[PDB]
Parts: sequence; structure tokens; C-alpha cells
Amino acid sequence: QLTEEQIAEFKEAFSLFDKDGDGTITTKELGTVMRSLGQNPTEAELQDMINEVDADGNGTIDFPEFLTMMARKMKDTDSEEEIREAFRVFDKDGNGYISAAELRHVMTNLGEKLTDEEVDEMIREADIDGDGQVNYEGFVQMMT
Amino acid sequence: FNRQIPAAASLIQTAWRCYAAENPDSSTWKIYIRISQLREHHRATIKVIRRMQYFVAKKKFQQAR
Ligand SMILES: [Ca+2]
Ligand SMILES: [Ca+2]
Repeated sequence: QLTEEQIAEFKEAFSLFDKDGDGTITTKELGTVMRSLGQNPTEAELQDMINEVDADGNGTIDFPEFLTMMARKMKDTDSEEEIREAFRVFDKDGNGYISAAELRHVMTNLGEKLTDEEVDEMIREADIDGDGQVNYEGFVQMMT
Repeated sequence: FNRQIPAAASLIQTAWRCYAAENPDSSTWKIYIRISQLREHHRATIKVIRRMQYFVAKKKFQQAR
């Protein structure tokens, strides 16, 4: 599954959050990284991020937990269905299809609000037939 | 009315941002306006954060179901 090189890239990634070098990542370490990227998280966002990765419950992330997260095969890990169920929220027919225009509205104007450039790539890769109706079950497979 | 809509969009948006970031010439890299020259150490932290944000959006979607 994991190369010796993948684990090494992951260890270098872990080092960039573990500034003090104690071998754990605290919520305050993660907030410093995120603000360096121009993000402005709140303490609760950072806690939500940490709680999804922390496996023992201490409120900090060590390298085994970080590696477990980074190596979780987010593809077959029952994730395909939750993204389908997500797409089905906006499929008002059962069509398995969603208009490119409807998709751009939902993607640009709700949730995380993507850029128009980003919604171009998404629509372009996902409209296999190029007529303005994407079938999301094929797009799901492509992301995984 | 239907709190499932924001969580649904966010799950898709995070899943795609996580997928697109594997291509290092994706337009998704243009969103960090506040960084002058995107270096490779930015990209390693950005991919960790995006993975972390996808797992949170997964969680909040399941919670609204
Ligand atoms: Ca630390
Ligand atoms: Ca821990």
C-alpha cells in the first residue's frame, strides 16, 4: 500500500505542523499553519479538524495518527456512497444527472463557495458528453 | 429548511478540492491569494488541511442524515 517514500513525504509534512518538535500537533500549531496560508480559522474549526484525526482522545495528533489519516484510502472506504448521497440532495428527479448550470450555482454560492475557475475544471471534467448535463455517479468514480 | 443542503455542497466541495489538489497545475491552487510564490512547503500543508477539512465535512454530512 504505502511506499517508503510516501511515508517520508508524510513525515516531512508532519514536521511542518509540529513546529516545536515534540512529536504532536496541537490545535494552536494547526491554527498557525492555516493563518500562514491566509486562512482565519476559529478555535472550533481547529477542534473539529483535530477530533476527526485524534484516535486516542488526548486532543493532539501524533505521527501514527497523522499517517493513519493521510493513508486512509478515501475512495473505497464507503466514501463513494456519501458523495452520491450528497449529489442526490440536489438531484430533484432521480435523474442521476445535474445541469452544469445548477451545479455551478450550488458549488459557487453554497457551502465552501468555490471559485469560478474551480467550477470550470469540475464542470469540464465531469460533462463527459459536453451538453450541460453531468452524471454525478461517473464523476464520483473519477474522484475515486 | 433542509440543513442537508449546506452540508451536502460542502462534502462535494471538499472532496473535489482534495481530488483536484493532486494535480499541481489545477486552478484550485490559485485561491491562496495571500501567498506570493506558492512554494512546495505550502503545498504539503495545504493537502493535509484539505484532507482534514474533507473528513470534517463528511462528519457534518452524516450528522445531518
Ligand atoms: Ca508540537
Ligand atoms: Ca493523539
